[PDB]
Amino acid sequence: SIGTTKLRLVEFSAFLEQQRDPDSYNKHLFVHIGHLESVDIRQIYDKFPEKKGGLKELFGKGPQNAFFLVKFWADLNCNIQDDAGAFYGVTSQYESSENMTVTCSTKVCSFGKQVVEKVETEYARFENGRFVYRINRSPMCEYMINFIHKLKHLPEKYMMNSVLENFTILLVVTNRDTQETLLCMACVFEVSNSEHGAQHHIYRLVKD
Amino acid sequence: GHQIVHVRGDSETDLEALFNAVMNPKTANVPQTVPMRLRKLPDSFFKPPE
Repeated sequence: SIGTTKLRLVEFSAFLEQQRDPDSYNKHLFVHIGHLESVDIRQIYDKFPEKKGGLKELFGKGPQNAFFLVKFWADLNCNIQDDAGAFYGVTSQYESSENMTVTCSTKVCSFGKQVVEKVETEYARFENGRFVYRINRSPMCEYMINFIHKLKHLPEKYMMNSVLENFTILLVVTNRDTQETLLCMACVFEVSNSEHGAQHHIYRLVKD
Repeated sequence: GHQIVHVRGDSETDLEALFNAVMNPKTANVPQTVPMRLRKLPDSFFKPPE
């Protein structure tokens, strides 16, 4: 039950596709949602940008039950083929009961500053009697792609986890016409050591 | 669907900054913060599910 009635994130997926040759296709998921405990949002204010339109400014600007914290264990165990063209992309699907203009902003934040902001505009599509906004194979920034490569060459995962300490992503979906916050998803990462695959905990953000 | 990406000028430098904060903390000159392990966070935050 992630998201409000205004807009509900049902699917999230960051992936690497590889085409070694015309007969060979490979897809690797780094993280995936869609295939609750609460956290005091003030504890994670020292990890996200709290300036104009910051995780703090938005908290009071819109509904508090639209704010979520996700801890990802990313799956980095993927053999990056050196002879194959590779698409690094992000597919996210949001389902709503109302038709509104939807703008999704994905910001990669290092320390307290967001290095890269990507703004995607989506429109309601009527499927199975509801309005669905879906971003299809959206390309990740060169920053994210380089970041994954730089992580890979680290010798140990505890080193990977250490650099991820100061890495966060803030995902804010907003009604463009009303500027109302529809969904806000604050993202924190370790590297999954699980053989089975990537894991993820979702927490509702609260204040006290 | 329009994907406009906003990049600040020192992205790749910062990317290195993210790393050599760990790989040589002294020659880093990076903001400092409380590690997540030491924050008031649920126990789950560091034990992945099964």
